[PDB]
Amino acid sequence: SGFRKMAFPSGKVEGCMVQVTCGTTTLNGLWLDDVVYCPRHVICTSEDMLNPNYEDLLIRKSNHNFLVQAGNVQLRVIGHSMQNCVLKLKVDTANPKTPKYKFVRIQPGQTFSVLACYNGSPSGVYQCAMRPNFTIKGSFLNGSCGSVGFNIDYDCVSFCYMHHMELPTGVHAGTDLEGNFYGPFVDRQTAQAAGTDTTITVNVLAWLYAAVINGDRWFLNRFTTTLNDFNLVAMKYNYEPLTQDHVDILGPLSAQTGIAVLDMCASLKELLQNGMNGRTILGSALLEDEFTPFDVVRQCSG
Amino acid sequence: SGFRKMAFPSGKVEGCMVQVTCGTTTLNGLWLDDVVYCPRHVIPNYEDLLIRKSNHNFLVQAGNVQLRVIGHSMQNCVLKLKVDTANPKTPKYKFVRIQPGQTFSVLACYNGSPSGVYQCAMRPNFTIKGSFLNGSCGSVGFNIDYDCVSFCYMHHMELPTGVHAGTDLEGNFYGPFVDRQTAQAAGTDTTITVNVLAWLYAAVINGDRWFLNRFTTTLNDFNLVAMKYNYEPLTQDHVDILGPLSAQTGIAVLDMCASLKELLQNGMNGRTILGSALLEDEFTPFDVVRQCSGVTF
Ligand SMILES: CN1CCc2ccc(Cl)cc2[C@@H]1C(=O)Nc1cncc2ccccc12
Ligand SMILES: [Cl-]
Repeated sequence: SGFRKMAFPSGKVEGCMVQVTCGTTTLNGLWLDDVVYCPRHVICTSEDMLNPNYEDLLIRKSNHNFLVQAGNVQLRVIGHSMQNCVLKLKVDTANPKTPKYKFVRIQPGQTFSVLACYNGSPSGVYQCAMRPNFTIKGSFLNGSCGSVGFNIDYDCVSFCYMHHMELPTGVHAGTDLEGNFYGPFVDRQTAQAAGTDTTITVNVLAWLYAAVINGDRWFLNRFTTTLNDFNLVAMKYNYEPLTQDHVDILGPLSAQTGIAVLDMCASLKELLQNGMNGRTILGSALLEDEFTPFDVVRQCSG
Repeated sequence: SGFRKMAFPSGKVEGCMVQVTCGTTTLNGLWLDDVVYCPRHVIPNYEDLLIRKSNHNFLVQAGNVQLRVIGHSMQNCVLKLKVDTANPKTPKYKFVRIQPGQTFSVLACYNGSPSGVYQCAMRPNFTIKGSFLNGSCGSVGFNIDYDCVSFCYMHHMELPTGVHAGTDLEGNFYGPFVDRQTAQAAGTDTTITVNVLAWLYAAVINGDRWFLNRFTTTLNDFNLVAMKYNYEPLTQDHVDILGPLSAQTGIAVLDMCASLKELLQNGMNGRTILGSALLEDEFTPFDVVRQCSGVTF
């Protein structure tokens, strides 16, 4: 029993965290095999942040301009290339701690663990979700650039996020490990704003199923709903539209608890109308949306 | 910016997780140097049950490597299994017993394999509100102090309310619990007052000031109110511990206490503090400083 916000064990990722210095800028890199991946904004100066030409800045750099530190060991850069917003630094040593890994691009609503690092040193691990507006609500200070998001399903680390910047609202923007940003963001100091955030409906329903599995049924009702009627109500509370794919994804949890997805949708509709009335669901007074259907099954079974 | 429930990097502890099998029971062990520590319930008169066991009855597995047991001893509710091989991945470590209100990271394991890491606090009732299924017994709680892992918890059991009970690494239980299937209940829980205040300072640091007021309070008046809401008494030591956060935000500890006093009597009124509609009590004053300054391990 119990439901906690749970992160994947960070060990396999800690073994890949290095410090990358270019000029005055110092951030984190991901050392996998003989490549160190880091945000390309490490090559930017003070006046090269509003409108930087990264191809122009990178052509002026040599291998010895990039200082890479793995613990107390200075790694030798033997090549450099840029792939979208990520800088790939070829090094003369393959990381012996390189785990089995994949580069995966995630969709909004997906969750992942973040190993927050400063100067190539891991300081903390937390779980978070890709928000529907493509931002993440992380805990990041200056120097956290290059910190990574991942999932460790089985023995393979799926890298899905590299932290790049903080938006004016305190939310964070970054890229997949191929340098492609999530959302309409660019790696420049220009006026950028996160789109209006919405609640990840499929995740709230999954978390309501997790509560049913843990013996919490106070919120259940005798009603069901059509998918269209649920979406008309959900939209009014800034909830993401629930698609047929989401209903199908919730199938195993529906079978395990005996509560049809559209029946749980009716509980959610009612919670949205009434609030909690001093009650909590899984120790929370708000509807939690950062647990996917896959997370609920994993935590409530193995 | 941002405030998350953050755990210590679990890497140093992952290298120590092994699987311990005795008869039909399989749980986790902590392999430090040439000793594997695990709950004694893996084997009730525990001295009588242990005297009937031989070294070869305990199967210890480190990944796909069987560790041979060369000795066994019991220290309170922990079984110490002497192994032939010293763990090469043994970090710098200490065994520390924590106080209720202190936080730590839990590396949940099933069959000697780490599956998740989460942060939690030792409740004032000595239980942890964890997340554990069958096979999690032997999972450990820890803090990281520079490069030294302070082991503070070993998971033993789940109470009927879904909360958890365990011991320090010397086998001494946290709370009035015993390691057997019997009628055991967690005491009435209380809110960790010093941690709520620290989390209110973390909210101020993140730009959340709606709950601040012009008022202050005496420590005695605050404790008379806090006792009415099932909050732990705030001591002078707590006030002193909150000193750096008070200096950093310019809000005196007793001034923040009057904000907590108004929050207890009046509620949040549809508002949230750090994305929460409840007062969070599982972040200590040190956790807030560490997360709002950036300490690395
Ligand atoms: C240092 N510069 C600032 C401007 C800028 C502009 C564009 C880009 Cl692509 C990156 C940056 C980085 C940055 O945002 N760093 C940060 C990343 N995450 C949390 C931060 C918390 C506070 C301060 C900076 C943070
Ligand atoms: Cl995805």
